[PDB]
Amino acid sequence: TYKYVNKKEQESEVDMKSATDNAARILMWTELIRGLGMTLSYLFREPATINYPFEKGPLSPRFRGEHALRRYPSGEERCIACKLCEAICPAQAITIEAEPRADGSRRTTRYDIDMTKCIYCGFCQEACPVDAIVEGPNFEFSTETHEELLYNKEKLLNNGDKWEAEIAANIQADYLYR
Amino acid sequence: MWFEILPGLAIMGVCLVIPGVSTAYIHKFTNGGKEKRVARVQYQWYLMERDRRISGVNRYYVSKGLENID
Amino acid sequence: EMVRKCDPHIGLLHRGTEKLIEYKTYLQALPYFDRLDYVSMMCNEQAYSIAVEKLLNIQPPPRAQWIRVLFGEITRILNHIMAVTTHALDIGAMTPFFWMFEEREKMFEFYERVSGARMHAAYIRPGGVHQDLPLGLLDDIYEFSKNFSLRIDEVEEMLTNNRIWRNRTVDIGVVTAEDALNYGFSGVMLRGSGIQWDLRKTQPYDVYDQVEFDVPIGSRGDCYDRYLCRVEEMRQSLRIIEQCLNKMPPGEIKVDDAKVSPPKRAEMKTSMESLIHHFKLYTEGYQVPPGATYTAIEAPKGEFGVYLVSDGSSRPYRCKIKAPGFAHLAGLDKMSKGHMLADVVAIIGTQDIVFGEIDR
Amino acid sequence: ISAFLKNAWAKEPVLVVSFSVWGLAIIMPMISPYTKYASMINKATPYNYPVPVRDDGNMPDVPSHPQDPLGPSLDWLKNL
Amino acid sequence: MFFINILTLLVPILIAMAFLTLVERKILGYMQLRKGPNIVGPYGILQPFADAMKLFMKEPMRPLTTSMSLFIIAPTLSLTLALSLWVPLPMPHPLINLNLGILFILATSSLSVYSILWSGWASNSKYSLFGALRAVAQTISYEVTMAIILLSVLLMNGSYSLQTLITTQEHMWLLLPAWPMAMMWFISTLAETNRAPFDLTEGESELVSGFNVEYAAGPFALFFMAEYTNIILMNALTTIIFLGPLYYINLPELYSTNFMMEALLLSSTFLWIRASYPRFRYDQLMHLLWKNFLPLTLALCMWHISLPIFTAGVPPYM
Amino acid sequence: ASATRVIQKLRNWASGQDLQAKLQLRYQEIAKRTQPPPKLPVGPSHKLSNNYYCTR
Amino acid sequence: MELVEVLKRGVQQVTGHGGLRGLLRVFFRANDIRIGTLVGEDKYGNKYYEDNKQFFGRHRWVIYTTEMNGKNTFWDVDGSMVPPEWHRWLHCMTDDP
Amino acid sequence: SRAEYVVTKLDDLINWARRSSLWPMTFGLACCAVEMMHMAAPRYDMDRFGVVFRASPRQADVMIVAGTLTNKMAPALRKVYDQMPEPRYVVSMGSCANGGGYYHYSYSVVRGCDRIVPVDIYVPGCPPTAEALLYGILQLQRKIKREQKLKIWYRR
Amino acid sequence: MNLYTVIFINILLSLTLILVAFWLPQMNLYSEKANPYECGFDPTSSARLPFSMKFFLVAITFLLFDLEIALLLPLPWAIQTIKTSTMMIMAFILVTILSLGLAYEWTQKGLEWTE
Ligand SMILES: CCCCCCCCCCCCCCCCCC(=O)OC[C@H](COP(=O)(O)OCCN)OC(=O)CCCCCCCCCCCCCCCCC
Ligand SMILES: CS(=O)(=O)C1CCN(c2cccc(Cn3cc(-c4nc(-c5ccc(OC(F)(F)F)cc5)no4)ccc3=O)c2)CC1
Ligand code: SF4
Ligand code: SF4
Ligand code: SF4
Repeated sequence: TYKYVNKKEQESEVDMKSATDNAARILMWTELIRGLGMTLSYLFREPATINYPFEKGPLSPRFRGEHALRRYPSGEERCIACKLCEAICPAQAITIEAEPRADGSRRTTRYDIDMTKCIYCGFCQEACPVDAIVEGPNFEFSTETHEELLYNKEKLLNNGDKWEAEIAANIQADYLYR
Repeated sequence: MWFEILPGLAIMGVCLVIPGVSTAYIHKFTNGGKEKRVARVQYQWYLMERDRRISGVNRYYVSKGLENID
Repeated sequence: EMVRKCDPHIGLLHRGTEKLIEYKTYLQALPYFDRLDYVSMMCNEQAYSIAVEKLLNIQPPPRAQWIRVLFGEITRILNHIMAVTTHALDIGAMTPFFWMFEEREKMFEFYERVSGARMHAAYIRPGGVHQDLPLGLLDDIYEFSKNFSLRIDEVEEMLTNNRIWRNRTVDIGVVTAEDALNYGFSGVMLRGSGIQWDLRKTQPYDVYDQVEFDVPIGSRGDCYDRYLCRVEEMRQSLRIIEQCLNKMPPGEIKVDDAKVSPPKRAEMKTSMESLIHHFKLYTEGYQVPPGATYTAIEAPKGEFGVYLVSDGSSRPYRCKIKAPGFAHLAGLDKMSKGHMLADVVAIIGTQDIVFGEIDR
Repeated sequence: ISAFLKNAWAKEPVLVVSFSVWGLAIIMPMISPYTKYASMINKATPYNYPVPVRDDGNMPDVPSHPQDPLGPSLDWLKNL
Repeated sequence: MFFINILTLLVPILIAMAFLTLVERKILGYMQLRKGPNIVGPYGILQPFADAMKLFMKEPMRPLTTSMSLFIIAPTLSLTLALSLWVPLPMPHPLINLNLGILFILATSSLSVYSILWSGWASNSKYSLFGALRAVAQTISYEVTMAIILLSVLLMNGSYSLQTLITTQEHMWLLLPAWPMAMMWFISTLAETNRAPFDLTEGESELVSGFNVEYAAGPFALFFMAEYTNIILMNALTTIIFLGPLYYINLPELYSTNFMMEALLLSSTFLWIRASYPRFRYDQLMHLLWKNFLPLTLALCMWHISLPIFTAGVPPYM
Repeated sequence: ASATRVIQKLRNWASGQDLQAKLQLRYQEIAKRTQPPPKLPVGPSHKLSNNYYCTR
Repeated sequence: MELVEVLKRGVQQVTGHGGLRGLLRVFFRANDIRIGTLVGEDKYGNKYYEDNKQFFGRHRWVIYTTEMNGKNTFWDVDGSMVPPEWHRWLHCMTDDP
Repeated sequence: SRAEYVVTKLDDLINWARRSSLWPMTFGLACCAVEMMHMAAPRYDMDRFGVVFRASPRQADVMIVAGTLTNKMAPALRKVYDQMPEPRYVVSMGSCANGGGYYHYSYSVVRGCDRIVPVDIYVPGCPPTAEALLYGILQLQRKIKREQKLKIWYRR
Repeated sequence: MNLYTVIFINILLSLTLILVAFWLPQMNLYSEKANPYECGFDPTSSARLPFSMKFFLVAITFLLFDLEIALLLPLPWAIQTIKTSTMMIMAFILVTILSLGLAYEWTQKGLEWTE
């Protein structure tokens, strides 16, 4: 179906009352007074402004911000160098080099992420079959230097050791929806 | 809320009141507790020069009454 | 200040998307369609997904389709907000921007809840959506939709019956229907001129044809009739969201074919076939049978289409994006004839121009 | 013609008002009984000195003193 | 003593310009559902000083294409005149009693346009020239109606002096007999200041900044403060002419108080209007002032020429 | 809601609408941030009989 | 009437922050003085408050401490001074402190 | 009354001004401009901090590179920056501006705005949450808090 | 003398501001900064070329209307005259002829801009 927005106008019938009403509208600026009234109403409303950085904007567990490599509760690393994360990373931001750890386990030596290439898409944490790489909630990690934004294994491991209390709970919340 | 605006309005109101009160009080202080005489036409200026002259000191606002005619 | 020629020099935001895509897989290429038109994201994801599904010969499930329509209309509202308010700003009115971006933020919250991102949610995917709705989201969408009409009314009160807005958007940027068809316009740039055309009623692409709504049509092909068309399309998007909320079916969200849509985590971690399929979909991808489509949808800007050529591989051989705004901007020199600078600003605005899709 | 005046009062009331006020400005002076008083007032003002005349002894209509009841009175202006 | 009076008239006007920028921002914010400056100081009473200090600490620009002489003179003149228009104002007693004060106002205002003209021409940039020509059009549009409105009002005051309006309104505002003229004068003062909906001289949506586009921190600050001072000036003019504060010779302080209240109201109305409306096209401004305001203005000038005659209400010459 | 029966009247008259019933702010009329756990369903191709991928 | 109650609320706000010294502390390092319940205090000194009668974005907030790992944070505060325990809460990802 | 103490306080004042009044420039290239807007919106009121978008570079103090920087646009960006008057700061917003991002390996993208202009602060994200861009603005505020220019002049 | 005093005080205030704006701050001048601004790219020409004017007729008319205003301004004094009928008639004739000229211009499309 369809409707008209500016064809409503029908044949012209005009009286003295209609003419006088249009004249008052044209001479006393009726329609503009109404915009003035709207802006006035907004002045006496509560502003939606939050007091950052004290009170902050809402978020959800699914928020995908800063990356971190997690561990099993034993302290062992979850990554096994399967390389799905870098195989799908559509920005080619991940870089991995694996090697048999002295104990024989399959682990990484290099795990680098150019956070100037990451598009923060989440494909790596939905590809990881061991829930090792995640995209944490932290977004307040700006820097004064480009180099600081080229994370390696130690940086991501430290982030994981810093946010686990939050990452784990957000996972526990969201992992049934996946 | 909207009442967070009254500080600036009050400041600017004080600042806009100051000029007139200042001008009035200064005119009174400088013209002998009187409003500064207005000279819109030459007659008023003539009157003021007359007053200036008759006043012992050349100042138009030193009014000389009946104490100075005998 | 009278304009005698407009020579738009696009390309300051060309990035080589259509080539990188050739160098990517399909999933690995999906986010480009979010990054193309960055105010109507879900619609681009939807077009891409529909094309890939056509080439795969699969059907997304009902719930996923209803969610796609829900968020498509939410994006229509987002984009019409942005269009109208930037139009006004570039014309002088500044408050509607601030009034409606507070609502844009709530809809970004919807995005973030369902995807994790406020703006570029790679949520719509070939086969459906990545992840089901979280409990308590439809209620919030209802609480937002039951009030949005009031904000549309406030804006209209500021603009519609205002003689200044009219003097700026009336008899301005006029387009005849035949010239529009020829120049290749689509959407509001076509309806404001009086053409009955909508790819949601003609050539429907989802549960559209199960949801009732009216198409707003203009008579004078001017910036005013297009602005009205956009407002009324927002209202009709509310009408559609009401139905999508009340009738949303139970079921799964992504095709139950684990050679296209990856399997759930709990099944990957206990089933061998599902683990294999996950591994392969996330490293290699899914092979798409050869062929070529041109799928188009009614994006809030107009007809957004993708011509997708496939070999028997996991990567596209060619993927061109047909952007509504290319031809709309090509028509600027014509629509600007006999007008001034400020009128040219108004005309740039009434086309709802975004350059991520024009230059891409 | 009434329909023309009406559609103008609806469409272009500014010119209607302009012509109406033009006509009223041109007419009302011909109408009012307080029009004669403008010149009488502007004449009553003593912007100059009322130079006196020499008493030739043949000016009965002329006064010898301001408060002598002779000459133009301003009562019509004291209660107007 | 006179220099102290100069100070008591000048420094408060500049402080009021600063806090007017403040009130502008905060009012527009609350209308736009936001707060406005509250961080820099208590509720933001230091943002203007921050802005000004920061500007007068920045590198100014001496471009290669500019006529530096006019480029530097124009802001000087703008500020000078913005501050000089405040001297003949009775609040209720002026610093300089002029018989032809209205004409002083008119001439100084019509002169403040040459700051914009010469700035935009000197800058030697296309957007600057566009702003200058738009100012030309704006003046050509409003200056005709300004003087006729003002004459029609003064034909019941009896003179061009600003201090006889006080005795004229001693009993009743001049808004009742002249509210049409008051409306037209309000919009024309809205235009005289290049203020929304007539912010065409610096229209950011068509001309990045207009005549300011090449100007930098210090001179730009001069231009800006001149604008926000002329705003208050024209509000004071409206509220001395058409609105009448209470004048009791033993109580001029009440006069200043009510004058200030009304001026604040009119300025807040200017800000309200900036927030509420889109921007004109500079041909439509001409069409307005020459097709709706000038005919009516002439009709009302004739009406107010006749009214003192068929009413015997001719005003006095002092 | 913090308004006080007078500002409300004023702004409802100025706007011409009953705003207090439709607010731009969210006061506890929203779903919580801590929901219970879900139990998602499964699609049709989760059977153990007459499910051969050569058919579907 | 109504003005009396709003003024009493304002007086509670002014007086309900320690004394004058604490009132000024909060007003000048947080730019807001509204009062709310206390939920907890982390080992770093950051206090977390709650007032559900305010609207969504404003019903939870923080008062960053003055010292955190040797940095004088009386004036120079940032959102990165919030540990994760309270991040998930403050950002309304959980209803559970 | 040591001149060094006086100079430290004067520099505190200088930085306070240049910091509490940061007028950026209306320079938005791609998606990230939307989050810039949203940071101008009620929830995050910029002017609340003293931030004001001026459209002329000759009046601006900082420029936020809010999106992808192509080779056809880099000359204009460098020109605008050059035309901004010292003191002038720069903020890279997003992953496109920092290192090209999702288009790093393209033939028409500069792999970082830091190649064309010098950058003070990098805001990561695609797009960065407006809250994050605000965090970056305040990080810049603090960096300005730590300029210590007049102390250097006095030590010379 | 006092008017001279005030106006010169304002001159000096403005000039002091400009001096301390041009000599206080640190500068770093170079051509790419001091060059004209044309939205990021280089000007294709000079801004000192003919910028056609489409309201030239309206400006010419504005001159004559300014003169008519100059002739209307002495009314506050002309109303203090004994010959009131003459002043009334002359003012009415003046304003009417002004309006008639404006109407002729309007009709002949002078107030409309060349396109
Ligand atoms: C016996 C009686 C004898 C006396 C004779 C007089 C009799 C009374 C006559 C009354 C006449 C009404 C007053 C005249 C003023 C209004 C003039 C006018 O109507 O102009 C209308 C003009 C055109 O409007 P438009 O809709 O485009 O129509 C175009 C024509 N087809 O559009 C406009 O001009 C208005 C648009 C301006 C927009 C700018 C923003 C306006 C802001 C509004 C603020 C209002 C606050 C007023 C404050 C005043 C306090 C001083
Ligand atoms: C989207 S919006 O609708 O929100 C939009 C509305 C408009 N808006 C706005 C309004 C007012 C001012 C500004 C900041 N601003 C300030 C100056 C400038 N100010 C002074 C100055 C000199 C002396 C002063 O006094 C003393 F220092 F004491 F002498 C005080 C000040 N010089 O330059 C120049 C340019 C500028 O943008 C911004 C916010 C945004
Ligand atoms: S979120 Fe996406 S772009 Fe970022 S590292 Fe993971 S896979 Fe790569
Ligand atoms: S997907 Fe997970 S386990 Fe595999 S390489 Fe990446 S981080 Fe390691
Ligand atoms: S970083 Fe992401 S959001 Fe920002 S401009 Fe690039 S693609 Fe768009």
